[PDB]
Amino acid sequence: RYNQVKVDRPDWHTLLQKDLKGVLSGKDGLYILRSNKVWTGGSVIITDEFAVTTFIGDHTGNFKFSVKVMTTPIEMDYCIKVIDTAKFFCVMVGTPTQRDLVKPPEMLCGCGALEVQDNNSTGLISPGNVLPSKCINGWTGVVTCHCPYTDIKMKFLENTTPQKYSKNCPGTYLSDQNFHHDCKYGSQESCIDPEPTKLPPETYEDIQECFWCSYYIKDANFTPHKGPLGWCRVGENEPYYLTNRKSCVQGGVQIGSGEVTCLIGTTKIKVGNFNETAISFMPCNPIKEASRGPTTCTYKYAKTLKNKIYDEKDRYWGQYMVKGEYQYWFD
Amino acid sequence: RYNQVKVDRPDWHTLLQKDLKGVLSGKDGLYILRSNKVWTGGSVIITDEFAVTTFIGDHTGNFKFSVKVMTTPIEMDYCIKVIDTAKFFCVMVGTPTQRDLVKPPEMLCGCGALEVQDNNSTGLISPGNVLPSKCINGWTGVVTCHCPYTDIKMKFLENTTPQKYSKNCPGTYLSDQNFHHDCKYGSQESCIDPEPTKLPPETYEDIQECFWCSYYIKDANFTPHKGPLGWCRVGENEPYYLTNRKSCVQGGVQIGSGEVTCLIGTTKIKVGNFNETAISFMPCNPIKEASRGPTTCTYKYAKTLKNKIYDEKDRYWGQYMVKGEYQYWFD
Ligand SMILES: *[C@@H]1O[C@H](CO)[C@@H](O[C@@H]2O[C@H](CO)[C@@H](O[C@@H]3O[C@H](CO[C@H]4O[C@H](CO)[C@@H](O)[C@H](O)[C@@H]4O)[C@@H](O)[C@H](O)[C@@H]3O)[C@H](O)[C@H]2NC(C)=O)[C@H](O)[C@H]1NC(C)=O
Ligand SMILES: *[C@@H]1O[C@H](CO)[C@@H](O[C@@H]2O[C@H](CO)[C@@H](O[C@@H]3O[C@H](CO[C@H]4O[C@H](CO)[C@@H](O)[C@H](O)[C@@H]4O)[C@@H](O)[C@H](O)[C@@H]3O)[C@H](O)[C@H]2NC(C)=O)[C@H](O)[C@H]1NC(C)=O
Ligand SMILES: *[C@@H]1O[C@H](CO)[C@@H](O[C@@H]2O[C@H](CO)[C@@H](O)[C@H](O)[C@H]2NC(C)=O)[C@H](O)[C@H]1NC(C)=O
Ligand SMILES: *[C@@H]1O[C@H](CO)[C@@H](O[C@@H]2O[C@H](CO)[C@@H](O)[C@H](O)[C@H]2NC(C)=O)[C@H](O)[C@H]1NC(C)=O
Repeated sequence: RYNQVKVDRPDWHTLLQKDLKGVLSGKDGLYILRSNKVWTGGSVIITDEFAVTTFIGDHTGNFKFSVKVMTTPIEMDYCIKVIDTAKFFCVMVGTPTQRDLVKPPEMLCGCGALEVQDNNSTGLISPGNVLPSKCINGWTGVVTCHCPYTDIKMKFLENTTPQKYSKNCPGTYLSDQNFHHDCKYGSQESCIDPEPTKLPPETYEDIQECFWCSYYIKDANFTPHKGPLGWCRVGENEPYYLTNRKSCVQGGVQIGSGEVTCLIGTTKIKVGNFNETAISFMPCNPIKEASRGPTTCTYKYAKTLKNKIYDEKDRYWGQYMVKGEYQYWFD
Repeated sequence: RYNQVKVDRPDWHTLLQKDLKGVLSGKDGLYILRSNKVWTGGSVIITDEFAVTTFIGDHTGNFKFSVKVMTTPIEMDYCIKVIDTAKFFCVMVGTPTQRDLVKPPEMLCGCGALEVQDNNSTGLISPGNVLPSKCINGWTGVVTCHCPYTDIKMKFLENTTPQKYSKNCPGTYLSDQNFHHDCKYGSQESCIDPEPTKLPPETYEDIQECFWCSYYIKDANFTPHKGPLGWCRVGENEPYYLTNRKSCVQGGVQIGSGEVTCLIGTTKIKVGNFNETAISFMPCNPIKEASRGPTTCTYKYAKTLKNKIYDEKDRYWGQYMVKGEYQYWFD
């Protein structure tokens, strides 16, 4: 139990008049620490690099405590010895040199700062006082504590084999839109080198909904474009996967936040002039407008951007019928 | 007078019973010719290489004649001598060695054929028996007669200096359309190397009527083409001069004998499809057609050839409005 000396608990009275210092009894033995006691009323606070213990003794000579932990110890319990008498009790339990753990427990090191030895140059464990409970999918090496004033080196976590996967800790990352990414040395809590997960080939017919250019495609119909594109969700209530990388600027036209409402399949979209003098084809299908009032000339028309022409040529004239900011198609 | 022996005329009776032969008395003297007489009734025909004389003597011993000329003689008269008596009369006068003459008189050479010596390789005087009265603008050299049986060489025409121009004989040629051409060694009768006469520069505004592609331009308006073109007449009742050489095939379109009537300025023309799949612009202005019956859509239209488009773009659509074999322009 990482203890060596028999534990004797003084009374509340002996605790007060006597001097107390924090100690570290292991297999090697007791290590003295520079402790300063504080007692005015019914409160006794011993402050140490390792921890801060508050002694509240209002009982019939009995004493109780609580501990604020500055640094977790390894393979040695943090006890309190009475100076000049054998009364030695043990307050803090301590923890082993935990090794080979994915999602390690948060181990504090206050006395000084941690030194990391990342094999494979993982650059995963951030430096400083604390070792967070960051999920560690793949990592190898040793993390050690240190303190300049007293050279105490404590091994918190050594990984020999890389345990890549944990049940509650994938090697994947999910964005806020459930966008599936793959982490080379990271998890959901902290992910190194995320690379989107590509959708499996030949399962495009299976996919239901896609997302692209700030617009959520409904039912994956995009008649003016090659199926599929963007981030696509297979089934429902599942994450999205990367399919086809297409720019949101087909020439000098931008999808979203635009002057001109049109259609990419069923989904209603807005389109705006990126380049004023860019001559390219509209990236969406047009909206029809019935102008047959009071047969006569019946045409259908759609609003269009400057120098931008929808793909449909007028049948009657075999030519792109445009005048002003409108395109027409006669019956 | 190219004669040497005193002229004595026999009676009609002496002429008949006696033998007669043709002679050539010059400065050198008399040359005998192989003559054969013919006498049945009142007709005496002496046949010679030089000439054929018919003697008709029904008078009181008087005799008269006429002469068919086979070969003109030079510097010696052709007389008839009576064989065995001194009676020698002279029938044909003869002609000198004419030289330096533009439009020389027609000189016959029957006995043989002419040999030409064209200096400057004119190739103007055609070979053979006759020397026509071809107008000779520029020529130098000698033309001589010859006869194989009897070697008589007679100089008909020697040119020393080239007399290029005669009052009734220009060095120009006029076509049936009064198309002015210029002859290097020819006249209107016979023209060598004709080269059209170009119209003087800067007198294009002055010219009235032009001719091009089987169509006579009236008043030299050709609005779809650069003024002027073809053969143009300055003033009136004057010849035409060569201005601008333009093909009658602007792409795959032919002026004249065509399906489609149109206009090159004021003149009405016909146009036909040279190349079925040639894509070029019409070479004429279109004809308008009022289709405003029972406001409404009013358009004007002109018939056009396959893949041929008139220059006028429709104003309303800024595009070449074509459907079938018709082009339209809306008001
Ligand atoms: C949309 O894209 C356009 C094309 O990229 C942007 O403007 C054009 O940009 C190109 C190159 O980026 C320029 O090309 C240069 O042209 C000059 C000659 O320019 C001048 O002369 C021409 C002919 O008269 C005239 O059209 C121009 O307006 C200039 O007056 C060359 O010397 C260079 O080497 C190079 O080839 C274009 O000139 C430029 N202008 C035009 C009208 O295309 C445009 O700015 C973009 N729009 C936005 C909002 O960014
Ligand atoms: C009017 O002019 C036209 C163009 O001069 C005449 O027909 C065309 O003539 C050109 C050359 O004289 C040919 O060019 C050759 O093309 C072949 C390839 O030909 C084949 O493949 C193409 C593409 O599919 C297809 O369009 C053709 O019809 C052929 O099936 C090359 O291998 C040669 O090296 C050369 O480049 C054209 O192919 C030919 N045809 C067409 C449709 O343009 C036409 O005949 C003229 N009209 C009259 C009445 O004379
Ligand atoms: C990190 O890199 C090493 C290679 O540099 C990977 O494999 C190790 O290779 C060395 C040299 O042969 C062996 O001694 C180690 O035992 C190997 N590690 C094993 C087998 O786990 C190693 O797999 C890499 N780690 C990660 C997480 O990618
Ligand atoms: C024909 O060609 C000659 C040149 O080969 C032209 O000029 C003659 O030149 C020779 C050589 O100097 C002179 O001896 C002649 O007297 C020149 N002829 C003249 C002066 O008439 C000649 O002009 C040409 N003729 C034509 C009709 O073009």
